[PDB]
Amino acid sequence: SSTPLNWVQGPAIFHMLTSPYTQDEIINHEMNFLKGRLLELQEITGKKITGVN
Amino acid sequence: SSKQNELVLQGDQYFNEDAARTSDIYSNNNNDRSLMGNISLLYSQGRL
Amino acid sequence: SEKKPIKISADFNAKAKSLGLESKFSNATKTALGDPDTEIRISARISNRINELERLPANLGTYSLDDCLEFITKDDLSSRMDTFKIKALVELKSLKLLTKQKSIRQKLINNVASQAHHNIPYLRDSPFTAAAQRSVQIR
Amino acid sequence: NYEQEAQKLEEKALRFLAKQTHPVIIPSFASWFDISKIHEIEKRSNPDFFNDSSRFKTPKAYKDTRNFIINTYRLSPYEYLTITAVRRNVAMDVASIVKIHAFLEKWGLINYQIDPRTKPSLIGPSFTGHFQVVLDTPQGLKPFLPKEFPVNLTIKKNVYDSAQDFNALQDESRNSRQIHKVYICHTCGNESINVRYHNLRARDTNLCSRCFQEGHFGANFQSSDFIRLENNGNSVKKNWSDQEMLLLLEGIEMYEDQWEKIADHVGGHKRVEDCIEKFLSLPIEDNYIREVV
Amino acid sequence: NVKKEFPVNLTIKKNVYDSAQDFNALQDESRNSRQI
Amino acid sequence: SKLMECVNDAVQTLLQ
Amino acid sequence: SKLMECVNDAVQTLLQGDDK
Amino acid sequence: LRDAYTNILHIPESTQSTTVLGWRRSKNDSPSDTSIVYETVIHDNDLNKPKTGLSEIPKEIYEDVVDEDVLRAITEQQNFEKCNEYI
Amino acid sequence: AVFDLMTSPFTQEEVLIKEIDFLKNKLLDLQSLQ
Amino acid sequence: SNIPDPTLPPTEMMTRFLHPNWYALPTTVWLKYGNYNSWAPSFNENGTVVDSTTRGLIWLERIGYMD
Amino acid sequence: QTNPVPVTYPTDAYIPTYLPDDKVSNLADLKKLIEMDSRLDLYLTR
Amino acid sequence: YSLANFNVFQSLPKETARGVDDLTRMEMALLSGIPEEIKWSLKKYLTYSNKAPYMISLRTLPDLLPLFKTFILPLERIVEGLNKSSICDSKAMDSLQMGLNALLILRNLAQDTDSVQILVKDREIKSFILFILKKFQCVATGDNKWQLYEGNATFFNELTHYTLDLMEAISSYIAPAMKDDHYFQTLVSILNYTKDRYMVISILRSLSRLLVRSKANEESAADNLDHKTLSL
Ligand SMILES: [Zn+2]
Repeated sequence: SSTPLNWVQGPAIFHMLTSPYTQDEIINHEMNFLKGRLLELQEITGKKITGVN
Repeated sequence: SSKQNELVLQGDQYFNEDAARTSDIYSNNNNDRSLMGNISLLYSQGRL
Repeated sequence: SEKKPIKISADFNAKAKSLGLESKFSNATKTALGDPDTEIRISARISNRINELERLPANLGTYSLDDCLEFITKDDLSSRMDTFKIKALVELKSLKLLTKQKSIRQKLINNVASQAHHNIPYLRDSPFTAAAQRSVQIR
Repeated sequence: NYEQEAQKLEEKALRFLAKQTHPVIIPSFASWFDISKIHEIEKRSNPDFFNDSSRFKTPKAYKDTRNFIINTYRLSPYEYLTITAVRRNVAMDVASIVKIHAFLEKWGLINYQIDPRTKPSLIGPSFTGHFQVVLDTPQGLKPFLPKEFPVNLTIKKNVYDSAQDFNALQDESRNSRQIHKVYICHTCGNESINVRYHNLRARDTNLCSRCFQEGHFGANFQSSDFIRLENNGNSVKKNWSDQEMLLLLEGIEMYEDQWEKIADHVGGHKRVEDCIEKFLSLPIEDNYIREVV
Repeated sequence: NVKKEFPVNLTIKKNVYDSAQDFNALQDESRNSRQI
Repeated sequence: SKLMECVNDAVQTLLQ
Repeated sequence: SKLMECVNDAVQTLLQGDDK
Repeated sequence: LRDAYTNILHIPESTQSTTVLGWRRSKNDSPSDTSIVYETVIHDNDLNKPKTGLSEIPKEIYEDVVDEDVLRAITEQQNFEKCNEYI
Repeated sequence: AVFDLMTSPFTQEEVLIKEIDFLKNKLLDLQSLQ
Repeated sequence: SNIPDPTLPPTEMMTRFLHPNWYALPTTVWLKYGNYNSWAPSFNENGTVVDSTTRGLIWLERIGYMD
Repeated sequence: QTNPVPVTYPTDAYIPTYLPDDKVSNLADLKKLIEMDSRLDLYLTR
Repeated sequence: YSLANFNVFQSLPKETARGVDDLTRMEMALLSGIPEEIKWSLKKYLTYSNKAPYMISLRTLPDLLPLFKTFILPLERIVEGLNKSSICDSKAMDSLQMGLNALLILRNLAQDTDSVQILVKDREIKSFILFILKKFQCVATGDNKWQLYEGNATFFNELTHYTLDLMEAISSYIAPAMKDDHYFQTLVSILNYTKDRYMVISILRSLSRLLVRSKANEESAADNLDHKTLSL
C-alpha cells in the first residue's frame, strides 16, 4: 500500500431511543451525551478540558 | 399520491391498547408478520 | 341521492367526515380498556378464576377411558393420571404471570414503534418524514 | 418408455450434482451479481474485455475465467484461493488474471473474511414459500434417441423451519432429534428412563418411577407434590404440548429473564426465539376482556 | 420474483347454578355434613 | 349500489 | 370513505381510454 | 480428477449444468406455515431437437439465397433456441 | 453510543484529539444557545 | 418470583405510548416585529417540513375558521 | 427588546404571482397600496 | 461439535470479525446502484457529516465528491422540470430525495475549510448553485417563463435553503466580484423579494463577503446595488 493505513476505532455517534424531530428534547439529551463522552475521553487520555459544566 | 397517503394514514391502527392487550396482532396466522419477525434481532441487541 | 352526495360546508369537521377522513385528525382513537371501571371488572373476574383454580385438590388424577388397552394391574402407573392436573397448573400459572407478559409485550411494541420511520417503507419514503429527518441533521 | 428415460435422467443428474456443505456469505451490496449474467458494474470496471480492442480479451474468456474462480471459491469457502492456483489453472495473461481476482475480491464475491458466529440472523420480506431454482439441463446426460420431449424434473429438495436453519444449512431430517438429555433420580444415582416424576415444590429434583411407587422421597413431601413427565418425547416443530407449556411457565417463574436457561428447562429441542414467541402469543386474558366488553 | 382461542377447560370448572352435579372429585363434602 | 350509479352518471355526463 | 373507492376506479377508467 | 493447486475435484463440464433459468416461487398449504422449501429443477424444452450455433448467423448471410421452406426452418430453429434460453 | 471500526492514515491518538476538539466546540455552542 | 399479582395496579400497557406518526414536526416560526415595522422578515423557515403558505393554509382551515 | 418574539398566529403571507395578468386586473393597485403602506411605516418609525 | 474448535482458528484478528469497515461498506453501497443500499448509505453519510465531519473530509477521502455529483445533477434536471406535476412515480421521488440528501451532506461538509476548498475547485457544483439561484430569481421577480407549481413548493423550499448556505461558504472564495456577476444579481433579487429572516441574514453575509478586495474607482460589483437595495 502506497498510503499506510491503520485500524482506528472510530468515535461514538449520538443515538437516541426516540427521535422526536424537534430541538428541545434533542438538545437536552445531546448536552448530557456530550458531557458524558467528554468525561469518558478525558479519563481515557492524559489531558484536560476547559468549559465542562 | 392518494394511494401513498392512504397507506401512510393506516400505519398506526394496531397501537391502541385493544390490539395491544389481545392476542390478535401477536398471532402467527397474520399474513403480514412485520411485528413478531423483529424478536430475534431485538433479543440479540439485549433491549427487548 | 340524485344531487351531489357531499355538500361541503365551512365546518371542516363535517367536510372532513363526508370525505372519509374523520378520525385522521385526532391523536389516538377511543377504546374501551382505558377506563378504570372496566379494569376493575376484568381484575375481579381474573381474581375469581384464580380463586377457583386454587381451591382445587392436589390429588387430581384423571381416568382416561383409554386405560383399557393398558392392562393396569393395580401396581403399574397409568400414563395419563396427570392430564387435568397439568392443565390446571398451566392455566393457574399463566394467569399468575399476566403482568410479565404485559411488560414484555409493551417493551416489544415500544421498540418496534420507535423505529417505524426507519423500518417501514411507505412511512420512510414520504416527503414529510424525509424532510424531517433531514431537518434534524442540519449542521 | 419416456418414464424410464426421465428416471435415468434424474438419477444421472443427481449423481453428478454438486452437493453443498458449507454456507456462502457475501456482503449485501454484492446482490446484483448472477453467475450466468454480466452486469454493468463488471463492464465498467473491466472495459478491456468488451471494447473489442484485442482478440485475446473476449467477453467469453472473461466470463469463463470468472466463473472458474467463483466455482472454485464456492466449493471450499473456508480456504483463501490464492492467485497462483488460479493462474496455474487458467490460461490468460497474468495481468488480466490479477485484475479479475482483485475485482472479485473487492466486492466480497470471493475471499470475504468474516466470523459468522458473532452476528444474529433475520428474515427478509421474501420468505415462507417454495423456491425452485431452475437450472439448464446438462448435456452429455441427455438420453440417446435413435414428437416433443419436455422435461421439468426435480432433483433434490430441502426444507427449513426458520431462517437460522437456512443459514446454518440444517435440514429437518437430521435436526429432528439430533441429541438427547439425561435425568437422574434425586434419591438413588440411577437414571430415570422414559419418564420422570418432577417435584412441583423443589422444581429441581426428579424421581425414578420406582422410587415414586415406593415412596422413597422425603418425609415432608406427599405423592401429590410430584407430576409425571416424559423424556424422549419431542414434539414436531410449532406444536407445544401441555407438559412443554407447563415447563416453560415454570422456567419463566424460576429464571425470570435468563432465556437460555428457560429454553433449556423446556428440553433444549426448542430455540429461544420459539420460547419468546410462544410466551408472547398466549391468549391469557382474552376471554375476560371479551366478556366485559 | 383463524383465531386460536385459549382452551376452555370445561372438565376443570364447576357448575355455577346447581353445584350438586359436579364430579365427586370436585364437590365439597361440607353440605352433607361429612367434613369431620 | 347507488354509489356506483352516481359515479358512473357523473362520469358519463363528464364524457358527453 | 366508500365513495372514494368508486371515484378512484372512475379516474382509472378515465386514464384507460384515449379520447376521454 | 482431484487437482492439487486448488484441492478440488474436476469433472467434465458436460456432466455439469451451464446456466440458471430464473426462479420459481409459490406458497405453502396453510397460512402461518413459515417454512422454506428450497429445491433445484432442470428444464429441457424439446429434448428431441438438438441445439446448434444457428442463433448466431446474421440474417445478411443466408437470406436472398434460400427456399421459403428452408427460411421457415431457419427461423424456427433460431426461435426455438432463443425460447429454450428462457424459463 | 455506537462504535464503527474504520481505517484512516491517522492514528488513534490524533482521532481522539480531533474528537475532543469537535465535541468541545459543539458543547460550547449548545451552551451558548441557552 | 418478584412478579406481582395480576390484580395490582397499574394494569394498562399503552398509557404513555407515542407513535412516531404524531411527533410534532418542525414548521414556520412567525416572528413579530413591532407594529409599524412592515419591511421586516416575518417568517423564519430554516428546517421546516412544509413551507410558509401551506402552514398558513393549514392554520386558516383548522383555526382561522373555527368561529 | 432584542428579539422578535415568536408568536402563534401567521404574521404575514405572500401574494401569488402566477395569476393571469389579463383576468386579474387589481393586483397592481394592491401592490401599489402595499408599497405606500411600507413607505408610511418607514416615515413614522424614522 | 464444530470445526471451529481447531487451534488454527485461535488466532483470528478483531478487525475482520465483522466483515467490512463501515466506511468501506458505505462507499461500496453507493457504488452498487441498489436503491436500498443507496438510501442506507446516504442516511449514514448524513449522520456522519452532522456528528463527525472530520472522518469524511473531502480531502482525506478523495473521489467522494464525484458520487455526490452523480446524485446531484439529475436534481438539476428535475428542478428544471419542477414547474408542473412531474413526480407521479416513486422512482422520481426516490431520485429527488437522494439528491436532497446528497445536497445536505455537501453543505454540512462545506461548513469546513478543507472540504469547501475542495468544493470551490469544481465547475459542476458552482454551475449547479448558479442554476438554482437563477431559478430562485425567476420565482422572486415573478417571471412568466418558469412558474413554480405550488404542489412542489415544499421541495423547492428546502432546495433553496441548502443552496444559499453553500453560496455563503463559497462566497469567501470568489471575493472580488466583477461588474456583470450573476451571483450578485441573483442574490440582490432574492434579498428584495424574500420574507424569511435566516435567508435575509445569509444573503447579507454573502453580499458582504463578495466585496472584500474591490476598488472604488475600478468598475466592480458594487455598481449593481441600486438605491432601492441600499435603502432597504
Ligand atoms: Zn431413583
